[PDB]
Amino acid sequence: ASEKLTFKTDLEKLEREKAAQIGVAIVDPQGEIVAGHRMAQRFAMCSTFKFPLAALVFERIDSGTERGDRKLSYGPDMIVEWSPATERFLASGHMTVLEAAQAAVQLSDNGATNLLLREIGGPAAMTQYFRKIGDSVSRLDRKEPEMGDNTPGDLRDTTTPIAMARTVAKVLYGGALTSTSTHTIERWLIGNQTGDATLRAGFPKDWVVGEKTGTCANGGRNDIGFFKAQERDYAVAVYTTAPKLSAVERDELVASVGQVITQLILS
Repeated sequence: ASEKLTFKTDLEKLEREKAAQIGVAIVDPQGEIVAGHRMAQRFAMCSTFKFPLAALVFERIDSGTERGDRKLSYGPDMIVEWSPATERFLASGHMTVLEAAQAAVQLSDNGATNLLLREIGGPAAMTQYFRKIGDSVSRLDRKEPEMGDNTPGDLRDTTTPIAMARTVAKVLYGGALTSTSTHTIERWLIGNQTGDATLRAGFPKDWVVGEKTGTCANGGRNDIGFFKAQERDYAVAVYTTAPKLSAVERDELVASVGQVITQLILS
């Protein structure tokens, strides 16, 4: 109880001093709440939804409705802001399902994300997957980049910290995917290339952590994933809104949230 008070108080100090809102949920492998803050406030998902998108892809591979080596052809029309891998593979004319999903997860490649959306049936199909795994809250309404517009008050393209943390737990620990697909997506999250300065920078160096970042217009900076501490597994979702901070300061904010989480877990 005193440790939960310290957690709440320390997040609220960051919120006040940074003029920010911090949504956090930490859950155990079964989705039981360890701690949280603003945990049922809706926040724009930004690129965090690309982890659930990859889970959907793996579920279709597991079920036989998709193949990982299927070649997805495209032209320059599919290049959107921040498409590093899609741009490199453009001359060849395609990316495979698995190349696109790995680029979506580990580089946050937006063109690769839209290529997968085209293949799985668009935002409506992403939202149906959330519902299938018991998430009645998360919703994808648009493709990249407009799904990240983060207009104040807009419920499109949002989740809550608690819904998303429980979705992470279901995918990683709840048997949603084969052991093969679960291990592959977990290793992708550990090897994510875009999270070195966000949540994992605030965790002890010996914790196994994997995560997916997001950045939205209007000050959105998010990080969702899993960590293993003291032989316990956790799923975590952090959504923040800090319109007046710089990009680097928002990275520091999420890392500070990681430190506050660490202090709770250690205590």
